Amino acid sequence: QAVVTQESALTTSPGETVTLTCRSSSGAITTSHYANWIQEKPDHLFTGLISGTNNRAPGVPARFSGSLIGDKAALTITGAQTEDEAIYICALWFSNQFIFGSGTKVTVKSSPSVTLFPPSSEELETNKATLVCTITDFYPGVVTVDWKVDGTPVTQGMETTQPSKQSNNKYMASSYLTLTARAWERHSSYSCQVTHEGHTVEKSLS
Amino acid sequence: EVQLQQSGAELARPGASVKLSCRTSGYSFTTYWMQWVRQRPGQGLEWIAAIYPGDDDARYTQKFKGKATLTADRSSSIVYLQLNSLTSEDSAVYSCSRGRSLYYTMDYWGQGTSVTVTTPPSVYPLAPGSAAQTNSMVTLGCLVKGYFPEPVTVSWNTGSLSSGVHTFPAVLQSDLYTLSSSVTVPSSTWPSETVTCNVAHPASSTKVDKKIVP
Repeated sequence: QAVVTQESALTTSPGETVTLTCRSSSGAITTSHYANWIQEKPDHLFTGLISGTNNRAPGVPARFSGSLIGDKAALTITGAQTEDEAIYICALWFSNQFIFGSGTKVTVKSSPSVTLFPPSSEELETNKATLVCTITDFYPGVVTVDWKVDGTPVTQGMETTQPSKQSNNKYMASSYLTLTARAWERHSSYSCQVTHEGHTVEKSLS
Repeated sequence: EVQLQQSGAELARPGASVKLSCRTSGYSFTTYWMQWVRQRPGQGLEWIAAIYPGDDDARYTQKFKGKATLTADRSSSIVYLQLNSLTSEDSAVYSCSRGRSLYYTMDYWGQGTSVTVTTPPSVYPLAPGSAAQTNSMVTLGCLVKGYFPEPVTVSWNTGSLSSGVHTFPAVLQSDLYTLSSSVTVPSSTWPSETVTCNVAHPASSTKVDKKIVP
């Protein structure tokens, strides 16, 4: 068996022409490798693009062309529509089975809305208290959410999720600060801070 | 019209077996090959096996030879993947794709059925907090805390309320998940109307409808 390798991340602007390569540990990639290009979208959404090195799948916009470049394969996206942001995996046939590349996260604006919620009563009653800060409407989906109690940064307790792309080509995420019934009442304010593209946004509650 | 639909998420104890299914439609079941692949957590896809439904030609890899066993039901258009001797490292999302030849395969894929080799959630209603309405819209949320395994299915007003429902991605801490959901109701409607957040946990057979009150 061998090891297929792809560039971890390729960034591009809409309309640009980007080339995703793929190679093997076995050596040169010929036609008898029947390279397959699978596009993966959020939630394990797989879509076949190319197969047999350059055979476009049934119903895929011609801007997706497969080709062999030197000793590597190559998926070429000419005129990247924003919707081409996804992962691209190249699979190579190594007699009797396929061997998949790790994937290439191809990346082809807006400020966030913070939404704080104080702990529920039934939860405080259990000597616990979770503050929920929901971040909506940010693009690109890449934030750094920190917390602050009384103005003092908090470290242990915060749980922030991965940014999900809402259908609207915008993202959302949710951070949590798990405190005790005691601590919640113990402080003055609780601040949920999010940093996005150099500028910070913060919302608090008491 | 071409579609391969897979079974739902499964929870298997270690040392056990799972029989996933992948039903097909929109094409001749017995003229295309059925390949199965799996993707353990942070690992990248692994090829498991393949079967030609018409001939009942099942071809595996050395690795899964004895643990994976594909069978095809020509009458129902379903291909089954039996997996025995379940281990923790078997936990992954198993997917099925159809194919014709090395020149044409893996074009149409299933959705993937997640297997995990049981504690229901605790739902807490999240009332506005800041009673000073942000605008013509107010937002209620539902905290689905500490559950296992994935997943849960949050719904608002049993589906009546589908406009502006944001169910966020779960977080994990000490083998227990927690997730948030929200819905933005125009001021006027709440609390004049009753707003309920329904949460179902298939793996435990529990359902909880929490009336979210101020």
